Amino acid sequence: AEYFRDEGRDILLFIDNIFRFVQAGSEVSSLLGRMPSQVGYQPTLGTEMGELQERITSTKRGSITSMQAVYVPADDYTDPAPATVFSHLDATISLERSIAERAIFPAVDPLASTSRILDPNIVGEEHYRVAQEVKRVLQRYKDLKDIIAILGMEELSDEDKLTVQRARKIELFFSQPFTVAQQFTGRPGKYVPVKKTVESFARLLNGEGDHIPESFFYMQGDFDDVLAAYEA
Amino acid sequence: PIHLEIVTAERVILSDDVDMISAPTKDGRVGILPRHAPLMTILEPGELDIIKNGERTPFAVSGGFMEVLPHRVTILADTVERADEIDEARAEQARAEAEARRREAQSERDMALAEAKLRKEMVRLRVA
Amino acid sequence: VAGKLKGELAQFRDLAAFAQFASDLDATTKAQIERGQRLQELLKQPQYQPLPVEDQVAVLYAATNNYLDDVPVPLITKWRDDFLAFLRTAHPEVRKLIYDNRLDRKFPTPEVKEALEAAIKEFKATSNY
Amino acid sequence: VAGKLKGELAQFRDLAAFAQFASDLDATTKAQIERGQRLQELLKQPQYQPLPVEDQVAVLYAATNNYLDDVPVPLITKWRDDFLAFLRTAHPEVRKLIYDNRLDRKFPTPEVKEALEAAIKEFKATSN
Amino acid sequence: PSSREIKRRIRSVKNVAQITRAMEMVSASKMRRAQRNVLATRPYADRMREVMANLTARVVGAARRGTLLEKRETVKSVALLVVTPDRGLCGSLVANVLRRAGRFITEQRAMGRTVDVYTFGRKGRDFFLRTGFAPAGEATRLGDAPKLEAILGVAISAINGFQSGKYDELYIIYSEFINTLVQRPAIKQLLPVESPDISTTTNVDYTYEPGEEEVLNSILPRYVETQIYQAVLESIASEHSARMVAMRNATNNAKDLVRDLTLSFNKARQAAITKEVSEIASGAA
Repeated sequence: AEYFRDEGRDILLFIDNIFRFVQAGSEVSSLLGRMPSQVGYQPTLGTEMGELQERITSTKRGSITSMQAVYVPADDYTDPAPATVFSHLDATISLERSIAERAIFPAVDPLASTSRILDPNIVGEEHYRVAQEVKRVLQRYKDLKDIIAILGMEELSDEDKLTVQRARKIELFFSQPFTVAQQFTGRPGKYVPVKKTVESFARLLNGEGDHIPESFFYMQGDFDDVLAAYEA
Repeated sequence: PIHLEIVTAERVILSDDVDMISAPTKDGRVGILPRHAPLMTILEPGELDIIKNGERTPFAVSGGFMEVLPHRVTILADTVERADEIDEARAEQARAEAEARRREAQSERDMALAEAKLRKEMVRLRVA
Repeated sequence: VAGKLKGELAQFRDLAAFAQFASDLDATTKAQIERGQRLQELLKQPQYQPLPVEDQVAVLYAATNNYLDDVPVPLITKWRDDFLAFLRTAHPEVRKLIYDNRLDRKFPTPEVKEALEAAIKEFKATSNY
Repeated sequence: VAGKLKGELAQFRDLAAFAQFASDLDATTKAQIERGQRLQELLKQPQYQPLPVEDQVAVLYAATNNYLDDVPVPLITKWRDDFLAFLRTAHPEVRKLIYDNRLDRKFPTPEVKEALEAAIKEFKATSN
Repeated sequence: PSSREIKRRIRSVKNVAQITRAMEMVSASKMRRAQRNVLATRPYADRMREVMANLTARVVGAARRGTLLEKRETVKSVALLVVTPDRGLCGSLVANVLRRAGRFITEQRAMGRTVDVYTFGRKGRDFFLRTGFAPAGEATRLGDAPKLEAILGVAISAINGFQSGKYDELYIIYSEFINTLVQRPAIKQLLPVESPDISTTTNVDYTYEPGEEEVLNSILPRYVETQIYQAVLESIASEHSARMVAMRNATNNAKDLVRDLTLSFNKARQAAITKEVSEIASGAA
């Protein structure tokens, strides 16, 4: 990848299960006779994880963005392996099985997926405001999920039923029609910049789009496309 | 030609319209036609004759506090039973309805709740 | 066939907490709970009794469709054994038909559909549980 | 004397949560809870105050023959201490009688059952 | 804390959470049906409410304001009705209603009025037996859908006591269903002191065949019994709602404790692995 980075190009590096890189390092250290470290991991865990994932930077000439799948040993994120990986991470995307039961489109759990760069100073004030509002609405729906399951839609008061419906629509609007896909659904590919996404979700949160029913948000893509779909 | 409300504390059995109704008042049986003058009365054990479009259905009433008005008539009866045809839907009423209440609604459900209260208590003090 | 089985078993695993309270529950929740119990009892199998794919798919088509509802839970295994004996002896034709077109993309074709439905209905009418 | 003690204590230990915040128990579970609490309080002993064999035999005989049931829970240590003091002073002959025939196969001899139950009754009537 | 005791603890609290969630679901269904029963009882209650308002509008003279309608002077004995859950897990509801009953007894004894207790539900019965008051009237094992015939054993006794001069006033303490989440104890007067409602203002003139006094003496007891039945059904609904809230809180607390115990278990697991590998490395060297 560094050849193309040195050529000035932007490169995306995908590493499948960086934890397997960590485990290979642990096995090599064990075979070399080195003393173990804190779960039996290599003593050179930080240095090995720094040799990698530190050439992955944005230089003046080019940049290597990366995306590393991470297998957390059991459910222990504090495990030296995912801990040293998190020491080197700038964003996290959390694919969850429950949403994966029906959403085979990107099943990113918006509440469990975070990003360091999502701050007003970098992505702007508008993007931060919209993202925080979306997360607030989805958190409200997550809190009221148990109430909906137990009581129903009727006990849930005014000014929150609107937010629950809006959260359903917005969790449905995290679908994207892809240029390339598995089991291609036929929908035309769409590439939505951040500038379009921020305003689209802002308008979805601004009352517009309350008319179209929730089920017709499958792979729509843009708020202008939302209006076009409502027109038909 | 008037709406009669057969009201019991447990439930409202009928709020329909009735051609003619006979009140088994304490002093003696009375009949009520739609434009009756205002009246209050104490019913007795007997037959409540809901005569609706020619069909007299005798409803067993053990007590009543019937209120009559020119526009409406209403009885507040302690106990009202069909006591007319096919008994009281004994197919389920007083049978499946009774069992579903004494057993399903009372016995087995309370047994399950006691089981859950228990299993709580035990596995709560297994934490210690 | 088994997609609906997987979905229903997932729903039953979600609702497994309410199983002891099956009496006091919504109608749909009750239907889901007893459906899942029927499926779980169906997946129970003896030792050294593997089932050919035709038998498995016929049984799971009966289960996914609302055909075992009248069967009480503790008799689902006997229902399955009796039904498979019935198909083995009474109706070998439907078993051979199911095996022949197991690879069709639209597997529930009208021919196998009606043959299997007729066999299941005949078994249910002949037997009592 | 100690077989009944061990069995009752085991039953009480099995019945743990019910004693401490289950309030819907009959006087069959609660009876075992009470008796087990009696016996457990009986085992509470100070330091540097050993009890010879006849003393423990007498105390456990009183506890396991229902002679201690009416005593409230917190006062059982004092009841044991007072019964021992009564036994040192009021009747040393019963202590000698217990100690002489502690080795016979059938310990509750009528000579021993008498003059021990008698002492227990005397202490129960005289005190409280 | 040996990475195996914590595992057992985690399993235990997970079982607690499952049981508590199931209790919350069944309590929700219970509240649904209890609310349905309250609404189905509402027509009798309100019809008799305006009937009583109309009747007491006509009966305005003190001489004929006798039997149950009399506003007695020099109150000497007071009876209070308490409705409580038959089972626990209701949270602060039982404690709240019993605190209200105890303080009300305190003021009623402060003014010199001897107090007698009439209790529905095993919790109030047990509490008042333990504190000293013998239950004058005891009724337990009332289902979630009690019949009015089940309350007669206490209501008729209270009304007869009031008629015989035994009690100079009557009260009920019940758990009002303000919201699905918020419930407070409430106090109500059982001596009628009816409201000059629009019905009382209504001047529709009536005819009383058995007699005005007889109709009055026959309807006041039934009106009081209807009020008590309304209070009991309200208390049943509030019981189920309070149990729902208590079990939701307990499930959330159990989930939080499962999270904390999982953190502790993971720490213990890592410590155990570190200890064993350190020992093995020391033994190899």
